[PDB]
Amino acid sequence: VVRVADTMPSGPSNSESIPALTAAETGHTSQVVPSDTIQTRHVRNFHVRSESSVENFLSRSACVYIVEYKTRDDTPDKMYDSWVINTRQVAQLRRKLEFFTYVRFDVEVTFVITSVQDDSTRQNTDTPALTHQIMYVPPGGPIPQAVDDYNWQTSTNPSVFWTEGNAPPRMSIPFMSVGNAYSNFYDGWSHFSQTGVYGFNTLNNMGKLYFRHVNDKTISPITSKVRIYFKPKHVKAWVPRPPRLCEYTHKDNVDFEPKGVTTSRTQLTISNSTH
Amino acid sequence: VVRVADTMPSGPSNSESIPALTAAETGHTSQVVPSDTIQTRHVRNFHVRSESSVENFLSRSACVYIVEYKTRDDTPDKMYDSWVINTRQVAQLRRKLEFFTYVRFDVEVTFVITSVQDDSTRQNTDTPALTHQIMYVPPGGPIPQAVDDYNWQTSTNPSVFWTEGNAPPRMSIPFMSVGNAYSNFYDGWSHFSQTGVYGFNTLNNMGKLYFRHVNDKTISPITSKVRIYFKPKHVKAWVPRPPRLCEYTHKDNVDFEPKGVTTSRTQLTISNSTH
Amino acid sequence: SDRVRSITLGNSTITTQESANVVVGYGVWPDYLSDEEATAEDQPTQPDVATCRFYTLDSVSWMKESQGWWWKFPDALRDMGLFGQNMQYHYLGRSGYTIHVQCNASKFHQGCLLVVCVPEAEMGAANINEKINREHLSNGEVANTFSGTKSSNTNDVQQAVFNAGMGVAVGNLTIFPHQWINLRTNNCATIVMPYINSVPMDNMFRHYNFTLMIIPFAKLDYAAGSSTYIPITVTVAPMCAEYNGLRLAGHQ
Amino acid sequence: SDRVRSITLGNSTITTQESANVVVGYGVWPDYLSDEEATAEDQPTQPDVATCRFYTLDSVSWMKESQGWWWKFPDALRDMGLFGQNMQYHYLGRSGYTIHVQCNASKFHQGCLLVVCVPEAEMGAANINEKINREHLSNGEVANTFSGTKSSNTNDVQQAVFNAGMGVAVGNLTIFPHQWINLRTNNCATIVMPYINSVPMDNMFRHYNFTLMIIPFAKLDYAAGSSTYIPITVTVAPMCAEYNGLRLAGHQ
Amino acid sequence: NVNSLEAYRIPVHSVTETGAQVFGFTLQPGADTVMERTLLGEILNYYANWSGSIKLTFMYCGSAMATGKFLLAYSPPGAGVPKNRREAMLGTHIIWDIGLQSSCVLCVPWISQTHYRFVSKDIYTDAGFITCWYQTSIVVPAEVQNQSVILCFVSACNDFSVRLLRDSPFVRQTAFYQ
Amino acid sequence: NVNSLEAYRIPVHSVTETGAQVFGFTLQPGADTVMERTLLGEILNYYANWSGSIKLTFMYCGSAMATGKFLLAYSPPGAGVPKNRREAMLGTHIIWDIGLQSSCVLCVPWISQTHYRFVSKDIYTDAGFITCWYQTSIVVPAEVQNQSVILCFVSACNDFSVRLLRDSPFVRQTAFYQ
Amino acid sequence: GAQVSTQKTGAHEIHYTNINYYKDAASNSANRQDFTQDPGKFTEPVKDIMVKSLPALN
Amino acid sequence: GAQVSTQKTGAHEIHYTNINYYKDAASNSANRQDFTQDPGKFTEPVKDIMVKSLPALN
Ligand SMILES: CCCCCCCCCCCCC/C=C/[C@H](O)[C@H](N)CO
Ligand SMILES: CCCCCCCCCCCCC/C=C/[C@H](O)[C@H](N)CO
Repeated sequence: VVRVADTMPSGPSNSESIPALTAAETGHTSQVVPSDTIQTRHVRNFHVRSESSVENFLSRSACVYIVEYKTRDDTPDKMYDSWVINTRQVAQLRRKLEFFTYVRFDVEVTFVITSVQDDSTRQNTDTPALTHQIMYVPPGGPIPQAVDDYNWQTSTNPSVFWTEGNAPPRMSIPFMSVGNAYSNFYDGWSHFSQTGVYGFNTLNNMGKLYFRHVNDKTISPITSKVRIYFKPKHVKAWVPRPPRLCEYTHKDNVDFEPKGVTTSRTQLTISNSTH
Repeated sequence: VVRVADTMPSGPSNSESIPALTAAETGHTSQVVPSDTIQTRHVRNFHVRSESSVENFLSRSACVYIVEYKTRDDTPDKMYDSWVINTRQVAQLRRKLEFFTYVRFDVEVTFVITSVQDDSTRQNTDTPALTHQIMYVPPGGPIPQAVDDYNWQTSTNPSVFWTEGNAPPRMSIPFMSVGNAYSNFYDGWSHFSQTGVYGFNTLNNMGKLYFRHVNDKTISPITSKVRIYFKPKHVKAWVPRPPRLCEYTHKDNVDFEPKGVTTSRTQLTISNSTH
Repeated sequence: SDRVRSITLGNSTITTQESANVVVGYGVWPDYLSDEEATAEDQPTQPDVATCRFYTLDSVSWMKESQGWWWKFPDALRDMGLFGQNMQYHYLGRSGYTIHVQCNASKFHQGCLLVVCVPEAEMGAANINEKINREHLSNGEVANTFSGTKSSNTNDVQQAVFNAGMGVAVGNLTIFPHQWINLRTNNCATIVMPYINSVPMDNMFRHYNFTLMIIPFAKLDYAAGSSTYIPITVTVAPMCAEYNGLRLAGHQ
Repeated sequence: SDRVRSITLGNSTITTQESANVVVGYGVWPDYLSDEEATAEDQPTQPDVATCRFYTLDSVSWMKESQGWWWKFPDALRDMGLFGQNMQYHYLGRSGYTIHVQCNASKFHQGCLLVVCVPEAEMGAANINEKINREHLSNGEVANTFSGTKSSNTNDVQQAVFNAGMGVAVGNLTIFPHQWINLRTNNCATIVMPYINSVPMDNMFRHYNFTLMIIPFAKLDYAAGSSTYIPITVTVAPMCAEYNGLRLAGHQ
Repeated sequence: NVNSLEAYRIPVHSVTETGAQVFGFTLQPGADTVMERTLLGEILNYYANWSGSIKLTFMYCGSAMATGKFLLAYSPPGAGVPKNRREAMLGTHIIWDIGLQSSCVLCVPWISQTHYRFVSKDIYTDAGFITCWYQTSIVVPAEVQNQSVILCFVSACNDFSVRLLRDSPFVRQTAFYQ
Repeated sequence: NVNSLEAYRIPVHSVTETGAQVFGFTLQPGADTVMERTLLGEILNYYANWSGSIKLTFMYCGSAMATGKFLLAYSPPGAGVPKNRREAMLGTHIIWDIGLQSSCVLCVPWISQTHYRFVSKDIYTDAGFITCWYQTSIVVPAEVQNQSVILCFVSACNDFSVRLLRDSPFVRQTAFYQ
Repeated sequence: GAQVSTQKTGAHEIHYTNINYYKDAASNSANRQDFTQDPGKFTEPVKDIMVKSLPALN
Repeated sequence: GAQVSTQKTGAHEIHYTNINYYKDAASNSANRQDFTQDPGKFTEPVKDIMVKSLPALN
């Protein structure tokens, strides 16, 4: 229970006190209250800065990527799909995270899996309930190269199984950084001779997910599309920075085209005219 | 709450103390701390040897065998399947268990059952939900020889029934050895005249599982494939031993082909060159 | 009055007479690394007089049509004495700073500078899918220059003042520790900057800790007889510098 | 027994197993300069981990006909890390030392070295009214060599073992802090050497503080099957090094 | 002027008579195009209701030998826009003298029917007009430039609030960021 | 040499001048091919992050009448590899004398940016170079063999840790074990 | 092992119950009741603070 | 019949609740909070122990 500050009453004044005259050249934001310039009354103010905290602002589930894979194909690479894990391919969650330079949060991951029967000649089937497998590979593990590969056993890797029609699968993930905060921006190189790649692509290194159908080759193609929802919780955030004006281009760099600073007015003084 | 050891500060030294000179010929590992050779500062170290304990290392569910059986066939032996119970047919759980010679643990068993409609002319059916039966036979019990055999009644034997679409079936199993620990290796014979079989195949004797479809002959073949996941919990482990270098060959012996000790370098001294 | 300020760090002293105040970071003054936040195990190196002292960078000339300048700062002090040598012989470095910028005029000149100290100023490229060479992000003590329009050079930063090379609004760039050099009241701008990074120590070549930016909002302007050449001189002093992991000289 | 000795200075450790003892100077252990004996007025620089550590010089081969070797020692550590860099950037230096010399053999080899640490070893010339070049008094970590007879080279030291390059009797050269490397009992020779000079601090390029000398009295000798190559390896560590008067790099 | 740094400079100079208008905008932190892309406009554009006072700080970036005066008026709505300095001095205003202290603060008071406005535009919660007028001209001596530049600032007071989360109207992507 | 027991023997002998390199490898317990299959390399290959110090013990397996000296240097990265004994003695080193006590311990100090490295190879967490040099030669008497053998050991100190489980990169099966 | 704390209610006119069920701290719910702040490091980030009535750059 | 114990949290900055529901000890959860050790039987496995500063084989 922390309220905002009340407005205290004031009266007429004539003295050498000057709250309105300041100097912003010291990098100092003036602490001028409205009871310093005009005559105000006493207002008991009951507003709470509640839904503006860093916890309430970021803790919302957000779609980060769409993953598509099928259940029977000629080519085996279209029967499973993978995704190198980053939060920088959807601009909403990325632009919400790029208010700060360093962040520290636990993650809550929820998958939403939907199935669509593809167009074929033999659509009149009776298919039992599909079961999907979502295997997480920590950085360095073995990579499956088919749906029938023996790396899908999950002897050590975390996994989750979902039968069609239930609630979405949900698990929590602790703070996984090797440093003390997830560096949203990294101004530096990868090699000590200042060559290689420039940006935050060196410090990503979070692992990658794998998706397949546990069932075998069916007699009709079905396209599965699973959506990943991240929810940052237990949040700490440091050293803020201005939001991005320009539209993004890629996931691995920060590059852009120059955009105008704001929308034009075509005049500079207001009037009671067509404004 | 048990931390690792801190690093204590040190200064310059000149005396007849020699912590770096030792003799490893006594089978003794030197207890040399970095504050005995070089000048170190005071570091309050907060690391915890938590996820390296024998409980946290082995308590992960691991696929041990794949069991395949159908729902209608010409031959009755392909409508049910059985498996003599051992942990030595998948190399990951076997190589994790072969760090120690004797182990003592409770087991947590989880079955993952998936069904695939086989290819036929009459695939356009409307099949109700399959129900599977997993019957465990303790060593010495009667053996079913058909899907319609009267040994499937489970009057004394443990069993589990699973309807399609639910969560995977899970049960716990206590420590079942007739000795005081599961002998991972047994250096000895079976007969007192030192003939018979050589190895751990004498002390396996754990029983065997049986799998069938509770439903009767359907009008379309469906191939069921159930995967067994063991989870060793409540773990005690004794007398460690080096991990295996060579690739395994069989389940019942320990035999191998000789493998090189490590990967070659083709030089012996490093340099700043193409290394 | 409080407009006179004097700073002594080592064997170098700055006396100013029309200063404003001193911005100290995010309230934190630079201090050494404690034993609770320490990661490495060996004894650090604390020179404290041969290192913590003011180094004077190159003076840059401010015409009526100048647009801005930037310096990367663990890297602009590469060849400045024993700070640069101790950077070259160690692996882990950790320091705070004190950035003092001189620019003088008369009571007949007008103009206004903005001195920002931007942590992790990861800059964009001129061409979108192109790699930036290291000679354009930093050049040592020689400043790089913003441009007024959309620059499209090869292997270069996108140099436009209304995006600051980073893709944001340049008016919103005052969230960082900043001062103004207003030519009717100011003469100088002192910024004390502590160590801000995600790790307790870091290598001082592979990483760029922050970026000083001097951008003139109100353009320089004068009459037909006043002095034309107006320099801008930047002086920096590391604070609480310590070093870890001694090995041979180089960076590769 | 007391034959095992261990020395830790910084991040470098020497463990020996057939040592003899440690000669410490003229009884004085190296310490910092007090405020009563101090002359300059500004703060010194005390690195103490990046400087005070063992540096390994070149190994020299000892045949049956070898005569001797010498190294000048504020100058043989010119290009040894941050000691050499802190020598190049400062004007006044002051340090003690610890000289450890390794030479090993078996129980079938015989011989005897004399490790002397000679302060102010002002050496003679080969030609009497001639100037000596600096490449012959010192060469850095590469050793100069005595000769058995009267050497008469150009611009060179008079290299005769029975005068040690200084004009005295070489048998009387044991007044300085010395040890012997006798190959039937010894393996190494540790000499702790404090700062000995007429002034409290001195420049470390224009002056030579002392001179290590290794002269074999009993010649190396072995049978027809023993190992021929026998190296001699010298390792030195500055102690209580501090520095004064920081300026630009150079020596002229 | 938005594709340069000139969009921040408010032109001001010596006038002919007196009493002209300098600049002007509407008090909409999050819908008005002037303070749309400001930091207060960004953070208020991630919200839907707002409440509390607003500081406006004006820094004069001219020469040390020049003087001048200005009238910084706030007018709550209900009437139209004040069309001269006589109609502007009937509202919440302040006379600012340019001297040693180089910046003034117009602290816009919270004057509202309800407790919260809307960040987007509607007729019901309209907030008013920020306007600026010449009190006296800019008198400058000889050999000094006449035209100078005012800079403007905005922030929130200690009684400020935001209530309802929504997505920003600025984020516009079409495909992914491969 | 891996298909024999000769892979453990470090050849060492009497040299011509001095100051040559004996052996060398990179400090990667779990990615370097030298200490890949060691017990520390196996247990670290069931993990993904590691932290703490490392002991290296060297046993001299020569004759009782032979003497010698060696320089056991550790060099943190940032520069390259030390190319002579002069560049190697600028790092963490120790001079080892061969006598009655037959084995020395080089205790590699934990010197790192972060708290944990990676077990697999990456450019960001590189750890350094273990190198070994001739201080003085091996002097041996007559009728004694000249070429001898050094054995090497590795273990962890009391401040050592591992964090993230994963599967070992060594297990490779194709079918079942019938 | 239960904890009782107040709910988010309005002014001028509660006590829910929470029990943690998992062995890790990363499974707990979000901490959506920390309403404290300190803008003394963003506003007023200077040495030799100003007294709001004095000319302050006097 | 409940038991309260601390959770696995980090340093420098809990109390879950567990109730056993089955009649056997083989149904209980894994004991993943025993962090103790003793390497005195693998390292230092000798008679007449060594004092780390003496030559020890003196
Ligand atoms: C199958 C069970 C495990 C599910 C694994 C899925 C996600 C694994 C990674 C957890 C979330 C990390 C996402 C990235 C966090 C930070 O936002 C980024 N480093 C950038 O800030
Ligand atoms: C149907 C309900 C009961 C399920 C029965 C399935 C498993 C029965 C055996 C329990 C697990 C024993 C597995 C072997 C344990 C040891 O690892 C091996 N002896 C080798 O170490």
